[PDB]
Amino acid sequence: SNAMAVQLLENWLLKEQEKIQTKYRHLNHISVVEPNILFIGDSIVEYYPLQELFGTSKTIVNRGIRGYQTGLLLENLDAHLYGGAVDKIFLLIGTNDIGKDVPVNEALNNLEAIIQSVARDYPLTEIKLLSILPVNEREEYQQAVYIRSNEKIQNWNQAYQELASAYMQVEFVPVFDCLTDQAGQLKKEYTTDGLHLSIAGYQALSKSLKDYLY
Amino acid sequence: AMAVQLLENWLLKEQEKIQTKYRHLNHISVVEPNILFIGDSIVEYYPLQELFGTSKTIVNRGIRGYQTGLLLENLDAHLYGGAVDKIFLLIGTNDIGKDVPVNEALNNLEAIIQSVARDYPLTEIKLLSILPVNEREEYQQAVYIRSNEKIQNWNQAYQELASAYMQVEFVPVFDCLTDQAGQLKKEYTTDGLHLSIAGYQALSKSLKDYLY
Amino acid sequence: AMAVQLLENWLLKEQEKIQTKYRHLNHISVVEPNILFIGDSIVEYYPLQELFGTSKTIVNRGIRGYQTGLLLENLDAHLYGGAVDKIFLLIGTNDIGKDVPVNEALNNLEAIIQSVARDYPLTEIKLLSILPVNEREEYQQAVYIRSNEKIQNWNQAYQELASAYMQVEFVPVFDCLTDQAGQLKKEYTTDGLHLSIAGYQALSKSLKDYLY
Amino acid sequence: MAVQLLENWLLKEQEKIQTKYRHLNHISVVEPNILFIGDSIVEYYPLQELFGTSKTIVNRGIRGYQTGLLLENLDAHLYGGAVDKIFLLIGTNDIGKDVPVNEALNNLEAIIQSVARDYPLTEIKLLSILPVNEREEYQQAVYIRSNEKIQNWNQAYQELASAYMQVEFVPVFDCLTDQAGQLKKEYTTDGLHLSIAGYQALSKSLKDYLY
Ligand SMILES: [Mg+2]
Ligand SMILES: [Mg+2]
Ligand SMILES: [Mg+2]
Ligand SMILES: [Mg+2]
Ligand SMILES: [Mg+2]
Ligand SMILES: [Mg+2]
Ligand SMILES: [Mg+2]
Repeated sequence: SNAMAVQLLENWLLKEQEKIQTKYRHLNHISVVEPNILFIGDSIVEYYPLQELFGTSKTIVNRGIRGYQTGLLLENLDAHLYGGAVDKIFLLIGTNDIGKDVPVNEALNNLEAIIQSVARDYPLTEIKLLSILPVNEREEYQQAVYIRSNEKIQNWNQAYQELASAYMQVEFVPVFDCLTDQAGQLKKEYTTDGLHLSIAGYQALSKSLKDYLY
Repeated sequence: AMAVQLLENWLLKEQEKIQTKYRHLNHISVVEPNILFIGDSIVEYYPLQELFGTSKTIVNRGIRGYQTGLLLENLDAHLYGGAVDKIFLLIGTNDIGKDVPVNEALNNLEAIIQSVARDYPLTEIKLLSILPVNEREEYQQAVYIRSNEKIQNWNQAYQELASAYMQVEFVPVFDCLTDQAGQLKKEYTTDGLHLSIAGYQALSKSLKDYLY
Repeated sequence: AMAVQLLENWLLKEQEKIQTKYRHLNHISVVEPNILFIGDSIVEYYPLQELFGTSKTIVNRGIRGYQTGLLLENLDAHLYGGAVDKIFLLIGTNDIGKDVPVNEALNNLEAIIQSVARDYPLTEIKLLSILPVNEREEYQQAVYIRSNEKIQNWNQAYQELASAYMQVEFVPVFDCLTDQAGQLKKEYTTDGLHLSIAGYQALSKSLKDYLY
Repeated sequence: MAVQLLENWLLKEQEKIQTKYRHLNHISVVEPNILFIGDSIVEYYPLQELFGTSKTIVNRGIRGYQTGLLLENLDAHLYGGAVDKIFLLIGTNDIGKDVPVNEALNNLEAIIQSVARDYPLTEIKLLSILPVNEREEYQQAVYIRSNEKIQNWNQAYQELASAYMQVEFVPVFDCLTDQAGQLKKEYTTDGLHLSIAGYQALSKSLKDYLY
């Protein structure tokens, strides 16, 4: 690598995120569907084949953005919310806070502020706060997994669970264990690069989430 | 006796026609019901779109004159959709009006609940309290043998049934609709039994939070 | 004669009740109609939501047994909204059924069109052809004195009236509902006059280019 | 060479999407009524939020795609037992890479023939390639594409469509141009890709072909 190229790639990620935020802000106004469920979060959400794995009878709208962290979501929360009859918001975020060494208390405070902001504007809407998903710690996946570890992820998940217990409208959704193998790693078949999910991974995640859609 | 029997025949014919309509519509409908409203004439004549709006797709499967037995026997006509979040059920005032024994009506309702629990396992049933009537003499032609004392007793039984089933929530709306004398408000009714638009506005306001 | 008068009285009472319902709903509806459907029982009973969907807000202002004169007299009950794009009007089969003189019905329709042109100047009116009936003897109870010959003559008059008014388009749907004998298809009808769900599917398909 | 490795980036991202689609084709829980196939403009198209879900429309677009890549990997883009229509938007990257028009048309003809045998009751809607905006400010995305080229390719697409009863040419180019014949500024992000206003205008133009 090359530090000039480092900056410009960081710049590439920022401009892609800004482009997607702009896209969502305009769709929020002109969309022809009413979201029953909004899926909000990071790359795992953006790339989730929601239609093809959950079907179309329940309208689930994607408001995920690659590389997102809790602070970015809080700052731009308006891009991720619309509709007159939102039953539930599914929130999957934090793996990138871990990958950037964001203090857990800062991430939590960010999540708490998101919950409170949603309560004001969407008072009858439930939030399903997903466990951060496991990673695969095999050497071959070190490039995507980076400083994430399943011990850190499990510690954050304990904190998310405690945060959920403080709000009647928030339910913690334990999906971590559904995606692990017997060594407590994200299953090889469920991953492309140790962090992101394969289609088998998304299928397994969807099976674990289905009941929470109702 | 003879003309009254022919009127009962009329009603049955109309109900059968509506059941056919519904079976056919369920098959080719261009919408996915988020919520199904099922019940008797108070449901059939409910102006759902104009009082709740269309953010949620709320589909009407009500039938005038319906009773719990008729609904059970024809339950297939009243259910469709791939992701029904909620079924709102308002029925029983015609069971009372026809002197159907409460235990029969409650067994019919339990069977409905168990059927939906099996076939629509993640769907919630919102079991409404039967609505109050107005017992004043001027409304006797519609109200007939119904009384608010009977209705409240049946509502207690509905509440108890709902308590036995995870997917069922009893929705107490009776009290929203009464005047200080415990009668369906005169302004809320057309004939002492059916609702005026003001009655439907009051009912809608009471149901709004149960939609989520 | 006593009972025939009572049946007339029954219908009159129900129509008045629906007019009151609509006047009240017009006042407090939570939706802005993009399209109003106005007319007789074929409109009242039209499953608009489940056949057209809800991408546009389509509001039902039909009344069973309606005739052009009753609609004109009560036109206020059928119209509301701050930006109505289209009004679909299906009416006249009960004028024919009651032997209303054609010139009277056409004068009534012209008055309705002129009223809407004044009060809803940016709204398009879609004036549907009266639908065919089935003339087979099994359907004589509903069909009565209606005939496809009379209906087609009235439709020619409707087309002429529409041609005179800028914001009125005649919508020829009659031929979309007939079999090879020129009758309303048996599968399209419940009683020879009213539509089955298949008949409403065919009518909805033929209206789609005028709606969207 | 950084450009060699950017070419390599794109190829690897395309292969990853092909893998994803091939697996989805097997385990999808929906029966697509309409498949949208093509390049970046398709991948990034907000189909659900702009067309709604009265019909099940499935996205099988891939960024940077060209007619040859599509033909070689056509299996990744097709599935379902009841597909009413396929919408195909592709060619702007063939123009951008200076692929001979004859080569691109033979690839498209090969694609149409393959779909014909496997999906005989399915209509193919072959879209006109969309206009670009030729202003200098957009040159990083637009590159060697010109509206003159695009219109010439669209004439050829129209002729190819005329040779198959199952294929209808869908002329949307003119719906997206300004008075100078450029892609309208408010319809574009970078002179080539569409803004949401652009996708809404495209959707409005396509509605009569979808429903
Ligand atoms: Mg909680
Ligand atoms: Mg649960
Ligand atoms: Mg319960
Ligand atoms: Mg009072
Ligand atoms: Mg709920
Ligand atoms: Mg006159
Ligand atoms: Mg052709």
